[PDB]
Amino acid sequence: KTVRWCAVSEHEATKCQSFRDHMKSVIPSDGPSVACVKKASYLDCIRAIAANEADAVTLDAGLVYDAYLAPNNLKPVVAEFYGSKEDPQTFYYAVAVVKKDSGFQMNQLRGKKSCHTGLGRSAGWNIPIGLLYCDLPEPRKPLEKAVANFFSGSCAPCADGTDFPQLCQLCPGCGCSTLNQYFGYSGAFKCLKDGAGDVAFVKHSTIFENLANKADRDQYELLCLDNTRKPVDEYKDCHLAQVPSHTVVARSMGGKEDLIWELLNQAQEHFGKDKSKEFQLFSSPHGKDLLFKDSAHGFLKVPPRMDAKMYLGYEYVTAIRNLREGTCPEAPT
Repeated sequence: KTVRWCAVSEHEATKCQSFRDHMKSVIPSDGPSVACVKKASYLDCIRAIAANEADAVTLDAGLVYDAYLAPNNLKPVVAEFYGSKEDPQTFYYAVAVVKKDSGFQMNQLRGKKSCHTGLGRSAGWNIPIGLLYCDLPEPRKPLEKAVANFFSGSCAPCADGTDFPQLCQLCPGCGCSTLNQYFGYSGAFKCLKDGAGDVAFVKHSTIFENLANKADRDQYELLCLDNTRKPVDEYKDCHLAQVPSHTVVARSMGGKEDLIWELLNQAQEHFGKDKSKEFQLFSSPHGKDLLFKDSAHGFLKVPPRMDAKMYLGYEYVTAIRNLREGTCPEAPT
């Protein structure tokens, strides 16, 4: 049976046809094959898949969630792995690095100074805010408003530092570029190192990539979700949420997960990470990151029948929800 791969552009459309043709030249007729389909956008793809016109798209976590909602109802089926092949990571933890003994837990950020990677970025803004959401002072609209009104200043690269200058206190000008030394994953970490902030919202490996010695990383801690703080080495049992990088999705009912996975692993075997020079599953002279990320090392089948909510995780889903639906429920008394 064939697999109809959805592409969200012409550079992606070409790589797909080139990805199709390729399998042909090397795989036997009895084998799984690729059909190419072009839609205007991630979502269209998510819909053309729902409506049985395409079979798979690869999405970032955020779109994994939408792709699942009704009436698109798409499940995550094949994960894209990075790192090695022995200890291959497919997710990345989103954490909240602070300073050893800086006294305060997750339920105490109000008033403190925050260091983010980018307004809009998942681990730096999307997750930490979503979770905290119902603590940002109403009016919670706009969001740039309420967050400027919760931390006694921050650095939110790409924030409306004009209408909310507060947010650029720790990095004036709100430079949405590396020119801003506090910009991004490592900048946001430094914003903490210099003590320019109180909390630095980053991904787990960040501290490891920014301090080469235990003795110094020993000087930092992580804000566990349970009003506790564990050492930097324990992000797995102390992280704000769990996030899978890229994910091929298929329909829940109908799916083709059997065949997709097949066509993928066969393709990584032939066309994978340096298995030839005559085409490249993770690279294209047509542009960077078309179809599958160029950083990817291959693929991992995901847990049989597991839906986006369990795949993404309680925290992420809670965050995205709050950010989207923006409604803190009423309570007990």
